[PDB]
Amino acid sequence: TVIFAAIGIVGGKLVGVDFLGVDEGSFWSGMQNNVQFGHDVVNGIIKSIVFA
Amino acid sequence: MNTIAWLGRLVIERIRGIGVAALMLLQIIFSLPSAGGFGRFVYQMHRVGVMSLLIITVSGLFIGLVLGLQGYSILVNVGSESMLGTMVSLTLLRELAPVVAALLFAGRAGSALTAEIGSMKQSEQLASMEMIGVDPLKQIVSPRLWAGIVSLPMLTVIFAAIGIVGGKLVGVDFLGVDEGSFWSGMQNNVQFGHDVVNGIIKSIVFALLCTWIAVFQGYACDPTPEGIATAMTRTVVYSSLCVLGFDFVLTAVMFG
Amino acid sequence: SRTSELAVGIFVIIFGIALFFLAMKVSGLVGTNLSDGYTMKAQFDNVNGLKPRAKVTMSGVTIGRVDSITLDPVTRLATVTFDLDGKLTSFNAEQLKEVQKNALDELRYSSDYTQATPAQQKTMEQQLISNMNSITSIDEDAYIMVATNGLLGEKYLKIVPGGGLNYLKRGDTISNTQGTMDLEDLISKFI
Amino acid sequence: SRTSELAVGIFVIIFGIALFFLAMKVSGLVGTNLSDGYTMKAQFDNVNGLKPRAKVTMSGVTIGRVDSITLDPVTRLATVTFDLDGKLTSFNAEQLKEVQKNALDELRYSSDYTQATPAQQKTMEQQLISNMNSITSIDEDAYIMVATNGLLGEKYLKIVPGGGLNYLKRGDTISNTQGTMDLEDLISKFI
Repeated sequence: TVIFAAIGIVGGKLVGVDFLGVDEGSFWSGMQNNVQFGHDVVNGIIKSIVFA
Repeated sequence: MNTIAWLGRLVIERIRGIGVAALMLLQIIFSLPSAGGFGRFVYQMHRVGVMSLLIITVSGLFIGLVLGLQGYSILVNVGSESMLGTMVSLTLLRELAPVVAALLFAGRAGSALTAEIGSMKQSEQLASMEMIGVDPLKQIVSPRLWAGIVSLPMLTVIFAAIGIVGGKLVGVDFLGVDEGSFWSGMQNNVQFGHDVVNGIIKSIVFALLCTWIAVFQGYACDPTPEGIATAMTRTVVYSSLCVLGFDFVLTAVMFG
Repeated sequence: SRTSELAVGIFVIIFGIALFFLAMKVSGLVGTNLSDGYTMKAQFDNVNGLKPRAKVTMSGVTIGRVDSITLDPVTRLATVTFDLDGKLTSFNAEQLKEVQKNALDELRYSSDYTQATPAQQKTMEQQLISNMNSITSIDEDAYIMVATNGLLGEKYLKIVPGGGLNYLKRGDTISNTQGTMDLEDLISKFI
Repeated sequence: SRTSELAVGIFVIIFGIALFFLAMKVSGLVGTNLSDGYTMKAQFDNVNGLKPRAKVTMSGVTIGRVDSITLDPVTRLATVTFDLDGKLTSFNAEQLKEVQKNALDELRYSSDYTQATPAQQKTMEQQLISNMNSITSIDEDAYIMVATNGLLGEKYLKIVPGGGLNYLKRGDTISNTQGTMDLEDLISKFI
């Protein structure tokens, strides 16, 4: 499910910068300010264990 | 070289088969079914559809509760809580209720068409039928295939109806959103003939490719109960590759 | 007859991709949905936020796309490459008969027809034969500018006619352009 | 079926590899590589929410990425480094004669030669030594400033041309700039 969401985000980059012409810097730094590691990606795992 | 040629042969044989399943498919529909066909046809609805009903309500109730929960909290910051009813409707109707309805249907009944026919292959309960003399392509395939076509658009509407009515329950009963701006947000933006009708035409060809594979891959499989599971994934794998592979042509022909 | 299933197994799988590319017509990513489109160019000084595959309108009717946006640093101007859908920005049998008699009577009036060469029989066919060879719709002082699509939209080329008297072929360059509008200088020049 | 096997492998392998390649490329590194990326500097007072790896625009087209922003803690100044693109900039060898033949009308101009000495024995050589190495498209007058893309968008650098005399070198610090105004001074200027 990590492998899933990694291509899940990298998929949406392919529609944005390669077809919708979106700015790359505002794309990633939009995420880096709002997506912390210890509260989202770690707690996306603790959901996926009891879902497993 | 060795393994490479091996994989090559593999692909070739696979493609060859596929073609076969086409030659099977004409031979099922291009004949008029006899009396007694409708009685098994009802029982297949009893088997496929009515049993599948209890699932898609709960996953129908879920996704609306989520999609109207999180986009609004970022959308409320500018001026818009009235476009909540539009974004829940137009992504369920033209995008997810074709796609996510099948992947739960390929899950339940996309398997139970294979293993019920992977049943009659291991104990030769297929072979005895031919030997007594019926043809299972008329007997145990055609009432199975005709229920599979019908029952999926009979569910994906049912799915999205609770899908929208689910998101109302989070909005007006917990987020305190205005009811009139909720519905009249939809009424102006969701036409009938372009969204709900063309959400059905997606769901028919999502029902045919999902159920015809799940009939064929249970019929022409070897009776080994190990490979009855490798045949099981090739239902799910070839469904999910093609139910997603033919959204992208169907999105482009409708709009864009 | 073991190769027959194999042959249909090829006949379907080459057909499925063929319809898959048939949806790639109207989807709009690859290919253009333009019946005999034709290219034109223009030169700006400010193309801020103007992506490729943009919209080109006449008064609200979308009649084109935008293909490439190029610079040239020796003059520091922008240069836009765009094609227009023409069967509705191009004239036909009614309007070509209409415009040829229009400008030869109006622009080539007694101010212009009675100030000319000696034989007024060859030059009268010159004004009409210079117009049949793919004239479009766009007059001599029509201007092109960059709009902003409402209040918080996205930028798109707006072609505005200026009425005019002489038109331009497929290959020309519009000579009355202006760049986008920007809130940076305007609030400074208002406050 | 040697032939069969071999053929099958061929197609399969080719496809797979190509696919994986393109995929891994459309992310992170792999491909992400400019050409002729030099570096200039500028020093502002208030960057205000500018980010690393933002966008740099000459007229409106996109020519650069921002590198790193640090603060000088003795005179309250931020310092910016950014990397332009040298196929979009840096006049060609023919342009080099074409900028110098304009500089023969500009830098060794008539009244410009008639300002110190009308022989240009030190002027025609000084204009020619610094231009064969690392002339740049940006002027001497041209100042830079920070825009903001309409409403709240990404904050990107804008290069206003200056209509100057000489040009800069690949490595300079563009002196004349101006910082951006935040919305708070807009409030105070409003009343």
